[PDB]
Amino acid sequence: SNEYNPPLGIAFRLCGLASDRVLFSRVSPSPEVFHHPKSEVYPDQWFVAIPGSGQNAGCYAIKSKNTGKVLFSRMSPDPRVGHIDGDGKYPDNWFKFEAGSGKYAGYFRLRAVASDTVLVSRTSTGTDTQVINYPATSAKYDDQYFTILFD
Ligand SMILES: OC[C@H]1O[C@@H](O[C@H]2[C@H](O)[C@@H](O)[C@@H](O)O[C@@H]2CO)[C@H](O)[C@@H](O)[C@H]1O
Ligand SMILES: OC[C@H]1O[C@@H](O[C@H]2[C@H](O)[C@@H](O)[C@@H](O)O[C@@H]2CO)[C@H](O)[C@@H](O)[C@H]1O
Ligand SMILES: OC[C@H]1O[C@@H](O[C@H]2[C@H](O)[C@@H](O)[C@@H](O)O[C@@H]2CO)[C@H](O)[C@@H](O)[C@H]1O
Repeated sequence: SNEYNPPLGIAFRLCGLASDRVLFSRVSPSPEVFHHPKSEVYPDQWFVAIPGSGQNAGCYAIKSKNTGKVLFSRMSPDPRVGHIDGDGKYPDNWFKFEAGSGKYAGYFRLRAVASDTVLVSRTSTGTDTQVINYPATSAKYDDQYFTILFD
């Protein structure tokens, strides 16, 4: 239940509900993977969805149009959230977009099934831990919800 399907063949930004910031992937400067206020649109904020197959049917890899890298989410090693080359070669590259309901209609969590984690974008901690992950089979918070933007 609760599968969300992003559009294919069009780039999008991923904006956090709690943070009003969009994810990004760049090779420089550091940090390479972080988030940015949504009012400022930059080339590192654009991603496409790569459909999965087999046990990953209904999941997607999140591929940067800016670096070519896909996002990952894992419990260890550090860093727990980042990016890596390819088109989803590793299990922790495969996300179920887990559809929200109620106040979260329109939004989804980004659940890395293989690591049992969800992505987080928040402003309630210092910058070193504003973009991170959290166990997926645990409490839900607004900072785990994202939506797709085309501007
Ligand atoms: O889309 C991300 C933009 O980030 C801007 O740099 C940020 C940086 O990420 C942050 O760590 C801090 O230093 O503030 C910077 C300025 O807002 C880049 O300037 C911009 O080009 C984008 O990469
Ligand atoms: O999908 C990500 C994979 O990352 C691999 O670790 C990388 C690490 O992220 C990077 O910083 C550098 O140290 O190279 C490592 C090896 O490619 C993990 O080994 C793999 O299991 C995935 O998590
Ligand atoms: O949705 C993420 C939640 O994170 C919780 O904070 C964690 C934090 O991420 C971790 O680094 C460590 O400090 O443990 C904290 C408590 O589990 C927040 O409590 C919650 O509000 C969300 O932000």
